[PDB]
Amino acid sequence: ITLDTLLYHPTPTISGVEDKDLICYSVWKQVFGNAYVMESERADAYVPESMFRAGQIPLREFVRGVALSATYRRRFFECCGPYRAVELNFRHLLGRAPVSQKEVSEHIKLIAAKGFEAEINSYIDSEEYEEAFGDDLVPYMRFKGTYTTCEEFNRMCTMYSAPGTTDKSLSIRARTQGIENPNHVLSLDGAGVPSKLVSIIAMGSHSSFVPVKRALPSRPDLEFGQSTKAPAQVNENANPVSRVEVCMGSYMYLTAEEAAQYNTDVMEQDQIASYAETEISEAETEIARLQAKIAELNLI
Amino acid sequence: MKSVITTTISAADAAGRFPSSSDLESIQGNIQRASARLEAAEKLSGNHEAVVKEAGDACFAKYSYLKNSGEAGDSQEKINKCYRDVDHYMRLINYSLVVGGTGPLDEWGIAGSREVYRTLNLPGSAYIASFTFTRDRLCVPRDMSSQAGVEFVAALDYVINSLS
Amino acid sequence: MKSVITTTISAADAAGRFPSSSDLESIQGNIQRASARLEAAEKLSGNHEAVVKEAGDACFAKYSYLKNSGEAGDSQEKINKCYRDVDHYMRLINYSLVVGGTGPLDEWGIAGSREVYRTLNLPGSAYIASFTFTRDRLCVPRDMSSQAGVEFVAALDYVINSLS
Amino acid sequence: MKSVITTTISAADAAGRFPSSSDLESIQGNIQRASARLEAAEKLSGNHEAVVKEAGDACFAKYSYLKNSGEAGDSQEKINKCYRDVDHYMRLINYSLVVGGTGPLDEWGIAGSREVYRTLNLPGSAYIASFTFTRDRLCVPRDMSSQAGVEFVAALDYVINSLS
Amino acid sequence: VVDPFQRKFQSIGKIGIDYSRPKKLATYKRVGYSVGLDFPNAVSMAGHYSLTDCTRAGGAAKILM
Amino acid sequence: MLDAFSRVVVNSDSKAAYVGGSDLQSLKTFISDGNKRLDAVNCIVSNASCIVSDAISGMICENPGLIAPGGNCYTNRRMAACLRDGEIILRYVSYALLAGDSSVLDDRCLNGLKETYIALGVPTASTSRAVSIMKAASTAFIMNTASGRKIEIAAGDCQALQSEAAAYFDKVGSAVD
Amino acid sequence: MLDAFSRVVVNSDSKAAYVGGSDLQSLKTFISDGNKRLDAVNCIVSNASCIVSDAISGMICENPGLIAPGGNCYTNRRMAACLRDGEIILRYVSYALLAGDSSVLDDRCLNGLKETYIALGVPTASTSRAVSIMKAASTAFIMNTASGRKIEIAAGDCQALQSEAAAYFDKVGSAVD
Amino acid sequence: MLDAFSRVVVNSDSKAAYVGGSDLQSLKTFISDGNKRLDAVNCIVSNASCIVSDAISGMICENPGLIAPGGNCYTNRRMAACLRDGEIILRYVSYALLAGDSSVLDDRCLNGLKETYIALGVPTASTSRAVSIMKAASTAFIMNTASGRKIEIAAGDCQALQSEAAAYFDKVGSAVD
Ligand SMILES: C=CC1=C(C)[C@@H](Cc2[nH]c(/C=C3N=C(/C=C4\NC(=O)[C@H](C)[C@H]4CC)C(C)=C\3CCC(=O)O)c(CCC(=O)O)c2C)NC1=O
Ligand SMILES: C=CC1=C(C)[C@@H](Cc2[nH]c(/C=C3N=C(/C=C4\NC(=O)[C@H](C)[C@H]4CC)C(C)=C\3CCC(=O)O)c(CCC(=O)O)c2C)NC1=O
Ligand SMILES: C=CC1=C(C)[C@@H](Cc2[nH]c(/C=C3N=C(/C=C4\NC(=O)[C@H](C)[C@H]4CC)C(C)=C\3CCC(=O)O)c(CCC(=O)O)c2C)NC1=O
Ligand SMILES: C=CC1=C(C)[C@@H](Cc2[nH]c(/C=C3N=C(/C=C4\NC(=O)[C@H](C)[C@H]4CC)C(C)=C\3CCC(=O)O)c(CCC(=O)O)c2C)NC1=O
Ligand SMILES: C=CC1=C(C)[C@@H](Cc2[nH]c(/C=C3N=C(/C=C4\NC(=O)[C@H](C)[C@H]4CC)C(C)=C\3CCC(=O)O)c(CCC(=O)O)c2C)NC1=O
Ligand SMILES: C=CC1=C(C)[C@@H](Cc2[nH]c(/C=C3N=C(/C=C4\NC(=O)[C@H](C)[C@H]4CC)C(C)=C\3CCC(=O)O)c(CCC(=O)O)c2C)NC1=O
Ligand SMILES: C=CC1=C(C)[C@@H](Cc2[nH]c(/C=C3N=C(/C=C4\NC(=O)[C@H](C)[C@H]4CC)C(C)=C\3CCC(=O)O)c(CCC(=O)O)c2C)NC1=O
Ligand SMILES: C=CC1=C(C)[C@@H](Cc2[nH]c(/C=C3N=C(/C=C4\NC(=O)[C@H](C)[C@H]4CC)C(C)=C\3CCC(=O)O)c(CCC(=O)O)c2C)NC1=O
Ligand SMILES: C=CC1=C(C)[C@@H](Cc2[nH]c(/C=C3N=C(/C=C4\NC(=O)[C@H](C)[C@H]4CC)C(C)=C\3CCC(=O)O)c(CCC(=O)O)c2C)NC1=O
Ligand SMILES: C=CC1=C(C)[C@@H](Cc2[nH]c(/C=C3N=C(/C=C4\NC(=O)[C@H](C)[C@H]4CC)C(C)=C\3CCC(=O)O)c(CCC(=O)O)c2C)NC1=O
Ligand SMILES: C=CC1=C(C)[C@@H](Cc2[nH]c(/C=C3N=C(/C=C4\NC(=O)[C@H](C)[C@H]4CC)C(C)=C\3CCC(=O)O)c(CCC(=O)O)c2C)NC1=O
Ligand SMILES: CCC1=C(C)[C@@H](CC2=N/C(=C\c3[nH]c(C[C@@H]4NC(=O)C(C)=C4CC)c(C)c3CCC(=O)O)C(CCC(=O)O)=C2C)NC1=O
Ligand SMILES: CCC1=C(C)[C@@H](CC2=N/C(=C\c3[nH]c(C[C@@H]4NC(=O)C(C)=C4CC)c(C)c3CCC(=O)O)C(CCC(=O)O)=C2C)NC1=O
Ligand SMILES: CCC1=C(C)[C@@H](CC2=N/C(=C\c3[nH]c(C[C@@H]4NC(=O)C(C)=C4CC)c(C)c3CCC(=O)O)C(CCC(=O)O)=C2C)NC1=O
Repeated sequence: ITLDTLLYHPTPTISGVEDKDLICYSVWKQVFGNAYVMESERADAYVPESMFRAGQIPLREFVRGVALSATYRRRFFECCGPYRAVELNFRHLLGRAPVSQKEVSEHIKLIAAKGFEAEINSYIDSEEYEEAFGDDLVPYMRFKGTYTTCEEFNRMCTMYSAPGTTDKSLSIRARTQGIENPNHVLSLDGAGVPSKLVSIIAMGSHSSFVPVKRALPSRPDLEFGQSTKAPAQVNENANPVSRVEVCMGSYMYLTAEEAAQYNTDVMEQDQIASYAETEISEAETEIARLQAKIAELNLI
Repeated sequence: MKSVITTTISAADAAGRFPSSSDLESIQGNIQRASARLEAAEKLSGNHEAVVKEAGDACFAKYSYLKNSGEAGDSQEKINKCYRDVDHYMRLINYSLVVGGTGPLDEWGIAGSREVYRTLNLPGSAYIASFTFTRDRLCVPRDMSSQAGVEFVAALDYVINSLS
Repeated sequence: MKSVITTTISAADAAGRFPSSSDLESIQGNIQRASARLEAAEKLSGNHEAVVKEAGDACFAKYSYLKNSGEAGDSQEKINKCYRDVDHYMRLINYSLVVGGTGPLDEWGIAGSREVYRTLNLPGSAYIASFTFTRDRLCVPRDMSSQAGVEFVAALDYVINSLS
Repeated sequence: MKSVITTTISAADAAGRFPSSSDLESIQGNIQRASARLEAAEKLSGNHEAVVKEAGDACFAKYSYLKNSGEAGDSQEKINKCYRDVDHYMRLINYSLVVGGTGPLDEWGIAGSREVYRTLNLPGSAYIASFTFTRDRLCVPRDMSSQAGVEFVAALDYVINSLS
Repeated sequence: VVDPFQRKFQSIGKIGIDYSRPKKLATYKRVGYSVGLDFPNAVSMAGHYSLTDCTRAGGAAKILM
Repeated sequence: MLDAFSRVVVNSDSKAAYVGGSDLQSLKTFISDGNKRLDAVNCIVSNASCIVSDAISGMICENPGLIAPGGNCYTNRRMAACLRDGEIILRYVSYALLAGDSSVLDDRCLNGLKETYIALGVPTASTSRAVSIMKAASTAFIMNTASGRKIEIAAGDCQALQSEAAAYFDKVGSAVD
Repeated sequence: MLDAFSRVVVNSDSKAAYVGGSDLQSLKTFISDGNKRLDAVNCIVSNASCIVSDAISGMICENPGLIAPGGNCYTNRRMAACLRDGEIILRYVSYALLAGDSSVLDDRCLNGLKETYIALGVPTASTSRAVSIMKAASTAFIMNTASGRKIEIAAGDCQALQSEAAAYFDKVGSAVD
Repeated sequence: MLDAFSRVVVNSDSKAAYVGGSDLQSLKTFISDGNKRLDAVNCIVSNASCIVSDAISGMICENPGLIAPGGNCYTNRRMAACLRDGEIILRYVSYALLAGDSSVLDDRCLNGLKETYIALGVPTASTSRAVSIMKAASTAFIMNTASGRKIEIAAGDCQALQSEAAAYFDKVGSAVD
C-alpha cells in the first residue's frame, strides 16, 4: 500500500524480443516525460539501444545513454532555465520532488563547475537512484509511504499533473517571450517556461492543492462513485414529444413510438441504399471484359 | 479490479497498440465462464444471511476464547462486528464473483489486511475457521453446478491464501 | 509472440502473483476460437502457391513500372524475390494464424519493415495492392468457416495497417 | 537550427566555460564560407519558380501513375500541393543555405517526415526523382559561382540522404 | 560517498539490510564476487583462465575458477 | 479503470448491498450482445490507420488555415504529432468499445487533455471536428456502410451499440472543447 | 532542522551578536531538565503502537460515518494507510520531544499536509480529533496516569514539559485544520 | 516466451515451412486436453501457500542443520526469504502448467539461479529437496490424493499431465544442482 498497486507499469526480465520492445518503449516514455520522439530523434540515441538489446550494458545505463543524447539535451537542458533544467532532469530520472534548496543548489553548483554531462552522471550514479530502482526497473511514478518531506509527494504530484498531460507550455512560453502568436514559436524548444516549483522551493510553503489532485490515479471507490446515477422511471406511461432533426433547419416532431417507426422506415430504404455495391462489384467484373481484350490482343 | 478485460486493455495500452485478436479471444472466454459465475452470484445473493450466520457460529464454535475477557468479541456489539465483517467478506466474494477476477476483492479487502489484523490484535486464524467452514460445507450437485460451486470455492480459496 | 497465454502469463508475472481465474477464462477463450483459426491455417497450407501467384500477378497488374528500368523488379530473379517475399508473408500469416496473436508476424516481419522499404527503395503500396487483392478474392462461405474467413481477414488487415 | 555558432555556443555552454579561441576559429570559418553560401541563396531566391516547375514536371515525367487514380494526387489541386511542397523544400534549402547548417531544414522539414509519408501514402521516391533532377541539372560554373554550386549540391544531398 | 568503480568491485550485500529492492539473477551473473588469480607455476595450470580482468568484474564464475 | 461489470460492482458498493436480479439481467443483455461488440471492435481496428488518415486530411481540408503558415498543422514535425494524436484518440475510443464503460477513457486520456490543448494553443474546435469525422467514420464502419469496405457477417441489429460508440466520440469532442 | 540549541544560535545570528548570559541560562535550565525530557521520550516510545491503536479506534468510534460505506476509513487498504499516518504523526511528535524545538516537525511533516488532506478528501476535523486523542493519551503517559501502566521512577515536577508536548499536538491539530 | 502453440511455430520456422497436419493434430490433442490442464492449474493454485508451508517445513525437518545456528534457514529474515523463494518457484511452475512449454520458466527463473545460489552459499541439495517435496505434493493435489482435500470433479485420465508437471519440477531440481 502506497498507491503503487493501483498504477500499472510492467517491466519483465528480458526473455524474448517482445519484452525488449516493451521495455525500450517504456524507457522513452519515462526519459522524455511523454515527449514525442520522431524517427530522426529516435535515431539520435541509437548506440545505447544496441548495447542494451545485446544486454552488454545494463538498464540504468540505457537510461543514461538516452539522457545524454542531443535531443533530450536540446529539449530539457538547453532551452530551459537553470532551475527548470534541474527539476526536469530531476523529474525524468529520479521521479520525485526536489526535497530542499540545498539539494537543488548543490546540483546547480555542480552545473556551474562541470556542466550537463557530469550532472547526468550525478543523477544516475546517485545512491537513492540505485536502491530506489537499479538495473531492475525503468524509472516511474514513485509512491513510498515513508516520505522524507511531506512536501515531496505534494510537489511531485504538481510536477506530474495529468497522466495524459505533458511538460511543454507554449502558451506560457509564448506570453513571456515577445511573440503575438504562440504557434509561431519553435516547437523543438518549449520545456523552458518559468520553473513551477521554485516559488515553493525557496519559500518552503503553501503548495497548491488543485494541481496535486490531477496527478492522483483514479480511485475506484471515490471519484467513480459520484459520477453515474440515472435510474428508474416514475411513470409507466409518460409520452414526451421530443424533437429529432433531418437537417440544420428542418425539424421533426415525433413521439418515441412514432420516431421508432420512422427509424425503421429509414432502415427499410437503407437496404435499398446499400444495394449500390452490387452495382459496384458488377462494374468491376467489367475489368474482366477489358482483360478479355488484352487476351484477344495476345492471341492476335 | 483486475479482470480479463482490464488486464487485456491495460496490456495493449502498455504496448500502446490497438487490441489484436488475442484480447478478443480473452473476453470471448469471459462471456464463456460468465453464466457459471453469475449463477453463483445469484445463489449467494439468495441465502447470504444464513451463510454469515453459520460462518460466525462456527467461528465462535472453534474458538471460545473470543468471548473470554477483553481480548476479542466479548460484547454483543463486537459479535455484531463479527457478522458485519463476514457480511463484507461475502459481499466482496459476490463482487469478485460477478467480475470474474479477484480485483475488487483484492483492492478492497485483501490489500493491507495484515497490518490492521496485527495492529488491532485480530487473529486471522478465526477468519480461516469461518471460511474453511463455508469451504467444507459447499454442496456437490445439490444447489449450483460444478462450475458455479468450483468458481465459488476458487474465490474463497484465494481469500484463504491471501489471508494467511 | 504475443498471444492470449503470453499476455496473461506476462501480466500475472508482472503482478508477481499466481494465475487467478481471469487468465484461466482467457485461455478458455483461446481454445474456443482455436478451431476456426486452425481451419484457416489448414486451408492456407492447402493452396498458398496459387495465393502468392494471384497476389504477385495482381501486384504487377496494378503497377507496370516495377518492370520499367532499373528501379524495381526488372529481372526474372527479382520477381522471384517478389513471390519469395509474399511466400514469407503468407508464411507469417499462417504462423500468427496458428498462434492466434499477431506476435510472430509482428516480431519477424513487421518490426523495422519501413526502414528496409525506404532504404532499398521498395514502395509499400505494391504490397498493399497484393494483400488487398487477395483479400477481396477469398470467399465468404465455400472456402472456410464463417469465423475462419473473418480470422484470416483480420490478420491480413493487421498486415495492411502495419505496413502503411 | 544547428549551425557553427549554435554548436560552439551549446558546447561551451555544456562545459559551462567561457568561449576559448577554438570557437572563435570556428565562426571565423563561418564568415569564410559565408559569401559562397549567400551567393547561392541570392540566385535561389532569383529563379525558384522555374526550379520548382522543372522539378515537379520531371517528377510526373518519371512517374505517370501519380495521376493514375487515387494512388497519387490526380487533381489539379493535388498537383498544386505538389508544387506547394517543393516550394517549401526550396524554401528550406534557402533557409539552411543562409544558416550554413542543416538545422532549420532538419527541424522543420526532415524530422518526422517518414511517418507522414508512410501514413498519407506518399511515396518518397518521387521526391527523390525531383531532387535528383535538380541535382543533375546544376551546370556548376556559368550557372553560379562554382563554390556556391557545391554548397547547394551538398545541402540537397543531405535532403536526399535524409529522405530515403 | 564511495566511488562507483569500487562499488562495482565490491560484494553484493544482503537483502534485509543492504538493499530494499530484491535483485535479479542476471545481476549476480554480471558483477557478484570478483577476485583475480595469482600467476600459476606449472605447464598444467596456465592456459585455462585469465589471471585477472581490469575495468571488468565477473561474478560467480570467479568462485568456480 | 472500470469494466461495465465493475461499474455494476461500484454501483452495488455505493448502494452497499449485493448485486440483485436487475443489474444481473442488464449484464446478461451485455453478455448476449457481447459478440456484436467484439465484431465492432474488429471493424474499427481493421481500418484504424485509414480512418486517422482520412479524418485528419478532412480536417485540414475544411479549413486550410491550419496548414497556412503560422498554424499548428503548418510544419512537418507538428503534422507528425497531429497524426499521432488522432491515432491515440482512436485507440482509447476502441478501448472504450471493448470496455462498455467510459471510465478508462475518462481517467486515462480525457483528463487534462483540455488543459494540455489550452497550454499548447491547439484550436479546440478543429480537434472536435476531427473527433466528429472519426465519429461518423466509425459509425459507417460499424454499420458496414463504408463505400470501400464490405465485411461478410450475418445481418442483425446493432444500433444501440452504434449509439454507444457515438456517445463515446461525443464525450471526447464535448470534453476537448 | 533546528535544535533548541540551534534555535538560540539563529536568534543570536538574527541579533548578529554573541550568545550572552541569559540565553545560556535558559539553555542551562534545558540541560538540567533534559533527563526528564529523555524519560518522557522513553514513555511515549514504549507505548506508541498502543496509543495509535486506541486513538484511531476511538476516532472511528466517535463517528461511525468514517466506517460507513463510502467513507475514508471504509475499506481495508485505506484503514492500513490510516494506521500508518497516525503512527508517523506520533513519530514526528516524538522527534519534537527530543528536540525541544518544533522546527523539525514544522518543516518536515507539518508543511503541505493540510493541502494534501484537502487534495485527497480526508476530513480534517476527524484528523484533528485523532491528534487530540493522542494529545491526552500522551499527557496521560507522560504523567504516569495511565490506567494500565506504571513506571517506577522518582517523583518530580514535569508539568512544563507536559504543556510543551501538548503545545506540539495543538500545533499539529491546529495546522491540519 | 513460448507457448506450446509458439513452440510449434518456432519448430516450423526452423523447418522453414508451414504448419502441416501432424503438428496441428498434436495441438488438437492439447486443446482437447486443455480443460483438464486448467482444472489442474486451479488445483495447484487453490492450495499453493499451504504447499509452500508444508514443503519448506519438511525441508527443515529432514535436516535440522539448516536451523542450527550459522545455517541459512537460521534466522528470522532469512526464513522469510526462504518462504518467499519457495512461493516464487511454485509460481513459475504454475505458469509452466498453463503454458505447456517450459521456455517461460527456462528463460525467466531457471536461468542464472544455480550460480546465484552458488554465489550466496545456499545449499543446492536442500533446494532440490524442497522442489521434490513440491513435486510429490503437486502430483498428489493434481490427482486428488491429498489426505485433507477433496474436489468434486468427474473422473478421467490425467496421468500424462501429471508426468508433465513432474517433468517441470524435475527440470527445476535438476537445474538448481
Ligand atoms: C556503436 C557501434 C555499434 C555497432 C557496430 C552495432 C553492433 C551490433 N549489431 C547488433 C545486431 C545486429 N547486427 C546485424 C548485422 C548483420 N547482419 C548480417 O547479415 C551481417 C552479418 C551484419 C551486417 C554486416 C544484425 C542482423 C543484428 C541483429 C542480429 C540478430 O538479432 O539476430 C547488436 C546487438 C543489438 C541490436 O540488435 O541492435 C550490436 C551491439 N551496434 C552498436 O551500437
Ligand atoms: C521474413 C520476411 C522477409 C521479407 C518479407 C523479405 C523482405 C526483403 N526483400 C528484400 C529484397 C527484395 N524484395 C524485392 C521485391 C520486390 N520486387 C518488386 O518489384 C516489388 C516492389 C517487390 C515484390 C512485391 C526485390 C526486388 C528485392 C531485391 C531488391 C534489390 O536488390 O534491388 C530484402 C533484402 C534481402 C534480399 O535481397 O533478399 C528483404 C529483407 N525478406 C525477408 O526475410
Ligand atoms: C486458404 C484460403 C483460400 C482462399 C480464400 C481461396 C482463394 C481462391 N479462390 C480461387 C478461385 C475462385 N474464387 C472464386 C470466388 C468468387 N466468385 C465470385 O463470383 C465472387 C467474386 C467470389 C466469391 C465471393 C471463384 C469464382 C474462383 C474461380 C475463379 C475462376 O476460375 O474463374 C483461387 C484459385 C484456385 C481455385 O480455382 O480454387 C484461390 C486461391 N483459396 C484458398 O486456398
Ligand atoms: C514545411 C514543409 C512542408 C512540406 C514539404 C509539406 C509536406 C506535406 N505534404 C502533405 C501532403 C501532400 N503532399 C502532396 C504532394 C505530392 N503529390 C504527388 O503526386 C507527389 C508524390 C507529391 C508532390 C511531388 C500531396 C498530394 C499531399 C496530399 C496527400 C493526400 O491528402 O492524399 C502534408 C500533409 C498536410 C497536407 O495535406 O498539406 C505535408 C506535411 N508540408 C509542409 O508543411
Ligand atoms: C599462466 C598465465 C596466464 C595468463 C597471463 C593469462 C593470459 C590470458 N588471458 C586470456 C584472456 C583475457 N585476458 C583479459 C585481460 C585483459 N582485459 C583488459 O581489459 C586488459 C587489456 C587485460 C588485463 C590487463 C581478457 C579481457 C581476456 C578475455 C578476452 C576475451 O575473451 O575477449 C586468455 C585466453 C583464455 C581466457 O579467456 O581466459 C589467456 C591465455 N592466462 C594464463 O593462463
Ligand atoms: C474472436 C472474435 C470474434 C468476432 C469478431 C465475433 C464474430 C461473430 N459474430 C457472430 C454474430 C454476430 N455478429 C453480429 C454483428 C453485426 N450486426 C450488424 O448489424 C453488423 C453487420 C455487425 C456489427 C458491425 C450479429 C448481429 C451477430 C448475430 C447474427 C445473427 O444471429 O443473426 C458470430 C456467431 C456467434 C454469435 O452469434 O455470437 C461470430 C463468430 N465472434 C468472435 O468470437
Ligand atoms: C493520452 C492522450 C494524449 C493526447 C490526447 C495527446 C495530447 C498531446 N498533443 C501534444 C501535441 C500535439 N498535438 C497536435 C495535434 C494537433 N494538430 C493540429 O493541427 C490540430 C489542432 C491537432 C489535431 C486535431 C500537435 C500538432 C502537437 C504538437 C504541437 C507542437 O509541437 O507544436 C502533446 C504534447 C507532447 C507531444 O508533442 O506529443 C500532448 C500531450 N498526447 C497524449 O498522451
Ligand atoms: C511525512 C509525512 C507524511 C504524512 C503525514 C503522510 C500523509 C499521506 N497520507 C496518504 C494517504 C493516506 N492517509 C490516510 C489516512 C487517513 N485515514 C482516515 O480515515 C483518516 C481521515 C486519515 C487518518 C487520520 C489514508 C486512508 C490514506 C490512503 C488514502 C487512499 O488511498 O484512499 C498519502 C499518500 C500516499 C499513501 O497512500 O501513503 C500521504 C502523502 N505521508 C507522509 O509521507
Ligand atoms: C538513556 C536513557 C535514559 C533515560 C530514559 C533516563 C531515565 C532516568 N531518569 C532519571 C531521573 C528522573 N526522571 C524523571 C522523570 C519523570 N518526572 C515525572 O514527573 C515523570 C514520572 C517522569 C517523566 C515522564 C525525574 C523527575 C527524574 C529525577 C528523579 C528525582 O531525582 O527525584 C534517572 C536518574 C539520573 C537522573 O537524575 O537524571 C535516569 C537514569 N536517563 C537515561 O540515561
Ligand atoms: C475457468 C476455470 C475452469 C476450470 C478449473 C475448468 C473446470 C472444469 N473441468 C471440466 C471437466 C473436466 N476436468 C477434468 C479434469 C480431471 N481429470 C482427472 O483425472 C482429474 C481428477 C482432473 C484433473 C486434475 C476432466 C477429466 C474433465 C472432463 C470430465 C468428463 O467429461 O468426464 C469442466 C466441464 C467442461 C469440460 O468438459 O471442459 C469444467 C468447468 N474449466 C474452467 O473453465
Ligand atoms: C524469479 C525467481 C526467483 C527465485 C527462485 C529467487 C532466488 C533468490 N533467493 C535469493 C535469496 C535468498 N533465498 C533464500 C532461501 C533459502 N533459505 C534457506 O534456508 C534455504 C536454503 C533456501 C530456501 C529453500 C535466502 C535465505 C535468501 C537470502 C540469502 C541471504 O541474504 O543470506 C536471491 C537474492 C535476492 C534476495 O535476497 O531476495 C534470489 C535471486 N529470487 C527470484 O527472483
Ligand atoms: C476534399 C477534402 C475532404 C476529405 C479528405 C473528405 C473527409 C471526410 N470523410 C468523411 C467520412 C468518411 N471517410 C471514410 C474513410 C474513407 N472512405 C473509405 O471508404 C475508405 C477506405 C477511407 C479511408 C481511405 C468513411 C468510411 C467515411 C464515412 C462516409 C462513408 O460511408 O464513406 C466525411 C464526412 C464527415 C461527416 O459525416 O461528418 C468527410 C468530411 N471529405 C472532404 O471534403
Ligand atoms: C467506547 C469508545 C471509546 C474508546 C475506544 C475510548 C478512546 C479514548 N481513550 C482515551 C484516552 C486514553 N487511551 C489510552 C490508551 C489505552 N489505555 C491504556 O492503558 C492502554 C494500554 C491503551 C491502548 C490499548 C490512554 C493511556 C488514554 C489516556 C487516559 C488514561 O490514563 O487511560 C480517551 C480520552 C480522550 C481525552 O482525554 O480527551 C478516549 C475518548 N473511549 C471511548 O469512549
Ligand atoms: C515434522 C516436519 C515435517 C513436515 C512439515 C512434513 C512435510 C512432508 N510432507 C510430505 C508430503 C506431503 N505433504 C502433503 C501436503 C499436506 N498434506 C495434506 O493432506 C494437506 C492439506 C497438506 C498441506 C496443508 C501431501 C499431500 C503429501 C504427500 C503425502 C500424503 O499423501 O499426504 C512429506 C513426504 C515427502 C516424500 O514423500 O518424500 C514430508 C517430509 N513431514 C515432516 O516430518
